[PDB]
Amino acid sequence: CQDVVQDVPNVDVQMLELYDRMSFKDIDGGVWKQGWNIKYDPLKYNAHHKLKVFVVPHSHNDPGWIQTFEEYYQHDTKHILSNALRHLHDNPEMKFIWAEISYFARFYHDLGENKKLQMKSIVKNGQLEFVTGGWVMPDEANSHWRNVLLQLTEGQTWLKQFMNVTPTASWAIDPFGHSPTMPYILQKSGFKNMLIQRTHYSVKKELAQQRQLEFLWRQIWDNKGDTALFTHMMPFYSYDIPHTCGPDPKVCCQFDFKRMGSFGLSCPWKVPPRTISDQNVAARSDLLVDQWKKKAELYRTNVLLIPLGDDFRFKQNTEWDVQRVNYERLFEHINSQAHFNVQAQFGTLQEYFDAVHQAERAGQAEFPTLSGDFFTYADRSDNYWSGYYTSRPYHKRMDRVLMHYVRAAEMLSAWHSWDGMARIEERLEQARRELSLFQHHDGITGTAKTHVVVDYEQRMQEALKACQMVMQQSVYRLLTKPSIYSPDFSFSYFTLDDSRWPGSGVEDSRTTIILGEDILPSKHVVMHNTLPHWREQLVDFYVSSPFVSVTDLANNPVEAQVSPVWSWHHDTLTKTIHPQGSTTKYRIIFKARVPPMGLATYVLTISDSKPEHTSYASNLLLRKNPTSLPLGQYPEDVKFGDPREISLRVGNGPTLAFSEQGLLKSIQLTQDSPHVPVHFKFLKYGVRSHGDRSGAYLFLPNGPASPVELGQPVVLVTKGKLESSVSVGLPSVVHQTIMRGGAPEIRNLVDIGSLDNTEIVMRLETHIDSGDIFYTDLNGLQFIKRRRLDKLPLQANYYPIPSGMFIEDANTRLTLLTGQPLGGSSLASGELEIMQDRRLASDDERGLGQGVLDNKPVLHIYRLVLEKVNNCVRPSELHPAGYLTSAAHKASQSLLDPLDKFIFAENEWIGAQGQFGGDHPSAREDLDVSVMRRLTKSSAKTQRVGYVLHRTNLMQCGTPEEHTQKLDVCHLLPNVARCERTTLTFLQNLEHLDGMVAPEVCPMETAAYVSSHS
Ligand SMILES: *[C@@H]1[C@@H](N)[C@H](CO)[C@@H](O)[C@H](O)[C@@H]1O
Ligand SMILES: [Zn+2]
Repeated sequence: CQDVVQDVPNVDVQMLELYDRMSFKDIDGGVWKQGWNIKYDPLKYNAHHKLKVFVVPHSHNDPGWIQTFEEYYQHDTKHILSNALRHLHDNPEMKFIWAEISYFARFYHDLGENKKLQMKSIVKNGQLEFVTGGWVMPDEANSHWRNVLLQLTEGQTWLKQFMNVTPTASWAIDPFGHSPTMPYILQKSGFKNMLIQRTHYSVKKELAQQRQLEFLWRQIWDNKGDTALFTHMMPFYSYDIPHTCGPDPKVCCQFDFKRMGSFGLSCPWKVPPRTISDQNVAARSDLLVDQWKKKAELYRTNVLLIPLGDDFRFKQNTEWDVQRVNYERLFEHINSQAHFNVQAQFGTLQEYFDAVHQAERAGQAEFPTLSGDFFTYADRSDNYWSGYYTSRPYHKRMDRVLMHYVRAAEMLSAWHSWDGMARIEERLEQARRELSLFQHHDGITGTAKTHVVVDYEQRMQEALKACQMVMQQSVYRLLTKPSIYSPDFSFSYFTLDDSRWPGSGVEDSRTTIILGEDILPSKHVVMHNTLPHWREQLVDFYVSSPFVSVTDLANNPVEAQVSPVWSWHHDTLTKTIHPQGSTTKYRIIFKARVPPMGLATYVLTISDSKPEHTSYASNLLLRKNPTSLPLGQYPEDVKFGDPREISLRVGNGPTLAFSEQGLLKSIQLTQDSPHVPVHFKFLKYGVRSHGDRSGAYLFLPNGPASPVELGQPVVLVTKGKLESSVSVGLPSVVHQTIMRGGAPEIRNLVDIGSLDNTEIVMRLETHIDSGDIFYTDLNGLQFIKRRRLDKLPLQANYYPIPSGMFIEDANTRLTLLTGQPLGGSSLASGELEIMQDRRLASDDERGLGQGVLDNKPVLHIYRLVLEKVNNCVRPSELHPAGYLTSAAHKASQSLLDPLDKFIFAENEWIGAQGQFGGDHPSAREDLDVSVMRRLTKSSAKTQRVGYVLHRTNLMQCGTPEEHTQKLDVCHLLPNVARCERTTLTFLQNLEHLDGMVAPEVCPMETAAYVSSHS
């Protein structure tokens, strides 16, 4: 394995280093407003060195944005694809590229048998070429890598089955900035080339100046270069026709032949296109070839890419005719006139890349190496697109919940073949496709119209219910004696209990387990652990009595804690946000021990009084002028006090101190160690009254964030042997700190209400001497070094926080792990901050045509890890990556893939078993089974199961990693006949593995295996 810590890769372009050097000046460059007046040597071209030009027709189709998926399909996309089929069939020289398989699959399954055959034929002959072949063209900022891979796999599996093609060139023209997670996944999925568009206008200029727009994009830690994928960055402001022919959009617009005649479109530069004729073709070709030769100056080969398309183009037969016929007349003239030394024709994306690599192999070009990312994007002036890192945070949190439910449903159902009557495959395909659709760059981004967000939310809710149904059927099968198991595939054997989604303060929908001495004295509950190592996590359930004891199914007692059930309410008289105690339901809390990829059964039993192994939390309400606060049967009276500083410690874990406003102020790691200052604060950003307004995309704050008036908020302290918390009712946020014996859990119930033109930020203030350095993750896969730049505006120093962020000095690190993607920064030494929600009255003029005024309450979750790092082996000061510690990685896993909880639905579970997976290997802590998916239906003679293994890299801190077992996924299921390493989509066998053993992967590497079974 490569060492990803000690050796710094040597690349031509390192984006953090380039950012530190760049001036980011926003100068008027002339017709190319953000570049310069390009010159070329006309003698560059001659009969022996021609420019080869590929004009690549395309249509950008959003699977939800202004319309829903289904509205766009019926009004636009089905007509685009119907006209593509007819025009390409009729015109063999015409070409077209297609990205979004969600739409293509919808279209193809509505075709009659003869039209399916004609479609297969224009794909087989290469006229219609799929690019990327994902379900969508995903967001690259907020998306988890697991869901990027899921949607790629959904689209590519469909294309292999129905079109017998697997794209090797990727096309990503609209996401708002670009991540190196994409070449990471694409290069491990058979790709050879990718194309990107939305990068900072000042990056496009800097790379263009050096002809570094085409580069071998490697990962930031990759010293050897085997991760590298050839990348083409488009040079200009847009992918529309005015910005794709060359640098002068006034000229290029005249070659968008839809902008004349009866289509109702026009050129903003006020020179219309003209029909190409014998009379004008020389004059028109003079201007067009001059644009092409200017664009070709920015690249290193004599092969030029000219996209020809725009949003939902090629909808009408007449548009295909007007574009094709006028371009054919131009090609006929140019190719026939030696003085141009051009060969121009319609082409596809793969044809372009094939021709470039042929030029490279002929010695025309040696391409530069590049590492880094392309965040945060700006398309103009100070208009940085960091708003969408936070917009519609309810759905951003829902994405992470559904990610986990899909993983858990696929894994729990994978252990067996299912009869078709169980409809397992149907439910899992529905859930995979709804989650895949949401990865679209108007889905998870929060940039769609309100009614389209409602469609995404309804789809995801269906997907969650489908996963729940698969999971509970699977648990009943895995834990019922075979002598008894006789399933009804429609029946609910278990209900799922989820404490963190939507959250009881958001939707009070948790099931209360109703126990009674002389009716239902006990209930079985089951925990699932999707991670491939033993886990011992606190779990909670709602129960109808506080007098409840826990056992394992073998009747061994389990230590438990009972806490009241609290909810928070506005008082209209006092404006105070105050807690109310339930007199009817209580929380039972205990430690579940669950095998790797396994199940564990417990029993909850009622008694008439305090049982032997159940303790009761104390509750202190800190508020002047207390009113009484009853808790029904709960045996401990609430205590009252005036606001004051509080300290808590659970187990031998850290001691936390809180302010009289219930906000953290210090962490002490051990009895002996210093009280380390760590302050939580809430601030507000506003919007500019004059000049450019924030909206769903853009973050344009009116200066630094302002302190928020908290008043004298009500603080509730629940102190237990197993779990303690401090909760405070702040304006717009119920803020909780929860302690279970290690890194605290932070929960924010965020309700921005009617606070128009407000962004709520949560900030941490420390004395960590971080300077200008901080670290944020990319897609939950890797941590990238950031440098705060005072030469850029505040909004430019905001980055996506898809799963975590940290600051550190030589001695101390503070990491904040997230259960949802949000925008964040370190705007000063020792600080971290992360946006909670944003409510914007204005549109930001990027096409959505609305602000963000559809906010709803959301429960955000976090872990906060303070650690000493002076004994850790850290990368050198030049390394562009950072790595989590073991504790921070485990804390992230606790947020993203918690234990699943199941409540048995009926009164008696005949044949209940205690455990599943007790002899599953418990793998080393840096290894995950990111995916386990049965790939075959029950009718297949050879069953196939696919696994995606990911090995992260964790900082070595002198703590030797104790006894762990070798995980060979090929031997998890019996009767293995073959084990293959495959592409990550499972579509190509790369290696028939010695001994049917799936080897463990290297740090920072992801591998796919498929086991076949007789
Ligand atoms: C591409 C972009 N023009 C929009 C933002 O400006 C985007 O939200 C939408 O997906 C469109 O296709
Ligand atoms: Zn789009």
